[PDB]
Amino acid sequence: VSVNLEAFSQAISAIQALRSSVSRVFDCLKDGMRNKETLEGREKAFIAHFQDNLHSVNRDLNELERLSNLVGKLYSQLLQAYKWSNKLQYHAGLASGLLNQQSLKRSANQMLVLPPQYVDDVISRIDRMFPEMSIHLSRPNGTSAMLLVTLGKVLKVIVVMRSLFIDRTIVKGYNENVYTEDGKLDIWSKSNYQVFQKVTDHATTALLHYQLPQMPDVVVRSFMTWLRSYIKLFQAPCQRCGKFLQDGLPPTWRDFRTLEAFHDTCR
Amino acid sequence: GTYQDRLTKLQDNLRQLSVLFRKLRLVYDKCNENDPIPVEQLIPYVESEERREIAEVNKKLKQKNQQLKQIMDQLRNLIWDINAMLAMRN
Amino acid sequence: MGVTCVSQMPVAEGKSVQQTVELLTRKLEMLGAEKQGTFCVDCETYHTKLMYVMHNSEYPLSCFALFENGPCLIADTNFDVLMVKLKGFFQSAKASKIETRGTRYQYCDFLVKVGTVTMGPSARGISVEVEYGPCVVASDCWSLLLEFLQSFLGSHTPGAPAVFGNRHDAVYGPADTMVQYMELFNKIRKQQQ
Amino acid sequence: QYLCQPLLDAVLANIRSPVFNHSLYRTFVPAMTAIHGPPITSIPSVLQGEVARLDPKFLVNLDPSHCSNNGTVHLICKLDDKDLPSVPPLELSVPADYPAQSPLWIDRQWQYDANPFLQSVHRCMTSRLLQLPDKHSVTALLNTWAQSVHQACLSAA
Amino acid sequence: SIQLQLNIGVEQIRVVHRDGRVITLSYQEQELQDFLLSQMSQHQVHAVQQLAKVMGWQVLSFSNHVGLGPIESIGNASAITVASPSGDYAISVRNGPESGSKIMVQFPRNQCKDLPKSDVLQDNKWSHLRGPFKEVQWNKMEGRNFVYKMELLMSALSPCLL
Amino acid sequence: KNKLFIKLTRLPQYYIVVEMLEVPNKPTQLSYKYYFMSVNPAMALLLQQFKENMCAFNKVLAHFVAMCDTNMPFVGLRLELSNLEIPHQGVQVEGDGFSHAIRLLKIPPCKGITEETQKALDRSLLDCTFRLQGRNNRTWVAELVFANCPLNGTSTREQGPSRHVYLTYENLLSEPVGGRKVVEMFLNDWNSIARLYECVLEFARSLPDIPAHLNIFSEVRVYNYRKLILCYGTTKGSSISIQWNSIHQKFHISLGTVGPNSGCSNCHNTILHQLQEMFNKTPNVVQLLQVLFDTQAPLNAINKLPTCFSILPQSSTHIRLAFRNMYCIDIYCRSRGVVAIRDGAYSLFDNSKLVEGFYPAPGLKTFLNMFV
Amino acid sequence: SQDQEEIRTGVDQCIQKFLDIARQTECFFLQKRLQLSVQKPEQVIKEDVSELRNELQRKDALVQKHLTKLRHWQQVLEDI
Ligand SMILES: [Zn+2]
Repeated sequence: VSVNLEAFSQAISAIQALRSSVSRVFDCLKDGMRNKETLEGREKAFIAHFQDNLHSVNRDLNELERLSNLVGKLYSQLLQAYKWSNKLQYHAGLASGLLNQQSLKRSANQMLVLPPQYVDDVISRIDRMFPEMSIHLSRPNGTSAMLLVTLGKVLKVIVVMRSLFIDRTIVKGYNENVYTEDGKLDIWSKSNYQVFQKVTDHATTALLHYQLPQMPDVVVRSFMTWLRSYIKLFQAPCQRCGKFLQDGLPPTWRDFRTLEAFHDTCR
Repeated sequence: GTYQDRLTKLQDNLRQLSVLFRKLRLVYDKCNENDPIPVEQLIPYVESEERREIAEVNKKLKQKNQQLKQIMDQLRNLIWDINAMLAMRN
Repeated sequence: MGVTCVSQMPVAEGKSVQQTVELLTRKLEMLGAEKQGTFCVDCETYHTKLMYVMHNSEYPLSCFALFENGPCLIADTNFDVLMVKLKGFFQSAKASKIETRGTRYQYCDFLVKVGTVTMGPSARGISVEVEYGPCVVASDCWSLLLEFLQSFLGSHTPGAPAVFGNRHDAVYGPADTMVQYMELFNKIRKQQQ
Repeated sequence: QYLCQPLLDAVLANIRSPVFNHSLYRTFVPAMTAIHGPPITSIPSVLQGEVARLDPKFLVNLDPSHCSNNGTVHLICKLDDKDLPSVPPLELSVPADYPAQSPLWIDRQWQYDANPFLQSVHRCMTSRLLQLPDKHSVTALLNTWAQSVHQACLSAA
Repeated sequence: SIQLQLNIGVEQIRVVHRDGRVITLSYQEQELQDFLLSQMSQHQVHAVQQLAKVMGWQVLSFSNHVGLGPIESIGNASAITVASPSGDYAISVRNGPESGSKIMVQFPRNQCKDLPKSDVLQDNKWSHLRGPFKEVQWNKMEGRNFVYKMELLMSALSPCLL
Repeated sequence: KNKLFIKLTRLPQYYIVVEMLEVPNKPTQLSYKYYFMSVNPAMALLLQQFKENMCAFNKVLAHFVAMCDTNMPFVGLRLELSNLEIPHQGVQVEGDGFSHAIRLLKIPPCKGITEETQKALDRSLLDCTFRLQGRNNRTWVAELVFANCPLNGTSTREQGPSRHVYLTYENLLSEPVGGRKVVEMFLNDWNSIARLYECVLEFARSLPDIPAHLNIFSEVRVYNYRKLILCYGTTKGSSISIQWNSIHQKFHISLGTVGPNSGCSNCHNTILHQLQEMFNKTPNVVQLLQVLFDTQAPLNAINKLPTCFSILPQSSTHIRLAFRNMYCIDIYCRSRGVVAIRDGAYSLFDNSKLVEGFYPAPGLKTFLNMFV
Repeated sequence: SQDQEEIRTGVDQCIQKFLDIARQTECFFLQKRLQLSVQKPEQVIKEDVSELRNELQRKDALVQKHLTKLRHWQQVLEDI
């Protein structure tokens, strides 16, 4: 356990700060006087500093017991070869660096085929968690995969891929026939809802926002992570206007890199 | 055994890095071999037969762009024919 | 289907039954909501076991058949054909025309069924019903309906419906709203007046 | 705050004492230095900031007449605009401590005569300047003087 | 930043842009013909905004639409002004659909040696600031592209590095 | 009856009225009357009939709408400058016509520091004009300029009489861009610049008088009016950060390895919680520099001991090594490379009494004296 | 080489001076070839011919490639 082993740090610092502060109380009163020209700038500062250091000792004493309340509670030769592997984890963090994703790219101008089973292995990696959502991969038309996604009791989404990249994505509710009369997945239709049609535009702006020229897996992973915030729809008020409805519209627009529900007017 | 591939990859990368370092030193000497005239002549103040070749080939490449433009327009007509085929194939 | 709140508000010391109704409609016109037509819910009881054989104008094919408290059959026309044949197991038990009659309004996919309550010909109440379309799951959007209730009712703002105590995470059903309507009828039938 | 009143009561009892610095020394000095360790081994700058961001279409300079190096200052304005015709140059009057006071402007009625256009300029001055707020800067008066020339030119043209 | 996606209905038009906008138009082809050029004006406006975000010519003022001066017949003009981190040079220009590229660069005093010194103007510390202006034309000047013309000129007025 | 109400998205409670009007002679043309009005709990507040100076555009209105959203955002800025009584010029045009700005004339200088500081900072500024940029037009910029810097850096900030520093500020979505809290934090950081520029002179007079062993020992590299660095060591192998922290009312000195000449880490951090404590007492940079110049040699091998050995430090140059849990070491650094070596496990004061857990360690000085 | 705060500073000020030392070479290169741009007009039109000739080949490089490709769907289509 480490909650007590790190909560002890404040108390073990506070007792030494008590020793140092009472030493200050002793020697500052033992320092005598430093007039610095006028006496009224000293003798009125005498009671000021005498209150200051004594009250510092007092507040240190006081904050000692609120930390004390929250806390609770071959022989040494082979011990040395144990923690070095644990500090090798820090050594892994030694060469990380904070440069991360950001680079200094210029223009990319000078002077392919992948199996659908690779797409299936891609979709199997992230479907394994988030059990409230489901993924149903299908290719009734060509090698391109379009997927049915159910979101608890809320949303039914068709997500069309092509050429291993993104093609389209249309979201509807939970009580509609997303299939056709023949039973195939619907391709060209409309969600028949003002809020859903409004947020499909946000989805189209988001798919053109996540731009990786080589790595579309993180593009679609960030897309579905963004979509995961939309299971909180009709349940969270807007962050700037307080109320849900802006002209009758609840907040939906999650901002880029900061996922919280907004409107177009609410930015 | 995955560690060996990464280190061999980085060894080839640093070999190409050293080659690029030496070739930029070479071209830096090549560009620095000729400069007498200094800067501040460069600020734009308000106060032979190769040009015939340029003028003659500009309109030839424009004419080639238009000649391929009619061809790709015919292919546009073809693709507008072909997208309606699958549209009502069933 | 969508999450519904059903309640009564009285004459409330202003003129008559329909004066407060007209005040609510002119408030809604100040907001500016368009109409979608009218609505009426009619009830009728039967007994040997109280049979609530009951109808709604929103879904005229939906013939509701309820116990006093048991299962509900949202059945078709041929069930009404079969219902006539018994007549000795389940007596007619007439004079149960407790109805809610009014109009429906729309404001950006928001729907309102507002009207007056009558015991047949004589109106002795005002039915207030608010709802939203895309409310699929129940007990997750009650803040929206509470805000909508305090937006334009002012006084007599209701809360905590009886079917909200029937907590489940599935899709809200028309039986829940329907239940609310028969609980409304039980609330109004006691006072008569 | 809690159990510190001996320390508080000692200093008030030992105050107004000439042996205070020595009584405290005698009662306290060996306790901390023994265990805890031994001892160690012309014009104001307001107008200068004002004229910095004044419009180049004004070329205002000091008056050649009147007193100098004193509290009250006077600045005669020059307007070099090809858009606007010639007008009298105008002269202000600002006393000492230019912030937080309301200055004035000179008066000469006969200079704006021989033309009703100049009389309309003067009437527009009396219209605009009488509603100017208190303690305003010279930019407001300069710009209201500038815009009234166009406001009279549109009526003249 | 410039992405144009067009949904083609029978009589309804949906336009998808980067900044999250939907546009519906009529049967008239000119209603899209003028609008694409109006957004090309915004393209030329923002071709300078993101250009300065790399090499560090810090931006001072930027507005989506301005109306200072005349009134544009096609659309609404915009204005953006920046300054160099290297001292004396700042860029001020207003671009419009019909009146675009009005470049008046800003220069300090005691450099052209022509701005007059008043009697009150006696201290030299305030004289190093960017008082006067000078118009620089967009014609008979180097650069084969719109940003290529300006990038040569902003890198021209620079301190001596050699 | 022919009117429309237009509200600025950034600036609500204000409206544009286009009183569209007809011409009787021409049955196929129109006219407009453009007005300005504010809406409050709502009431109309003012009127401004706007002046006379294929036909389906009305660029006159869009010309107006631009000058709506590009000028009245300046209303709250000039409002609060007088409301807290700051000398400031009003609505202007910055140079070329397509521009607007507000120039601040004077600032209320200071408190709590000797007043000769107030002059030179008033001498250091010449201009305090503000500008607005950024997306949604909510990014204020303030390039507050400073001539006659006390001291440059070893980098190429060694140039002429100007230090212009961009100071950007932005309010919340609610309580708009004219917000008193935004200038409230503006005076905070300037005070933070002020308290450090206060200490700039307070060591600039301590600049010409140094023993100058710290000149070649330690080199100043980064001065930025807010932070200061040193790069110390004979190999310039470590660095210390100098930066004020207002909510702490403290300085968070960062002991850090710089340069490709070190072993495992910076390793000055054993005394980290102790060096911070001493500079609570002193605002004197030499106090920091000289302690390093003394403890460089003994602490070089103190941290290199195995672990058996540990670093539990008492006071500065009161360093206390301890072998396991029964033997102890005392090391006391001093100037000119002097270290005082106590027994550790003895008692200084009692020969009747000793330490319970540390059984006394005799014979230590003989092992020292053989080194002697 | 042979507690994090040195690392964040060390990876910073090297890089920020390294982008400092790089962007000025651009402006130095901006100086050097603007010198060559304005002191002589011939190296401008040499490189202008150089880019269009290299465009002239790659234009021609694809069109009879396209034509050979055009010949490809010939027999692909008579397979029925
Ligand atoms: Zn909102």
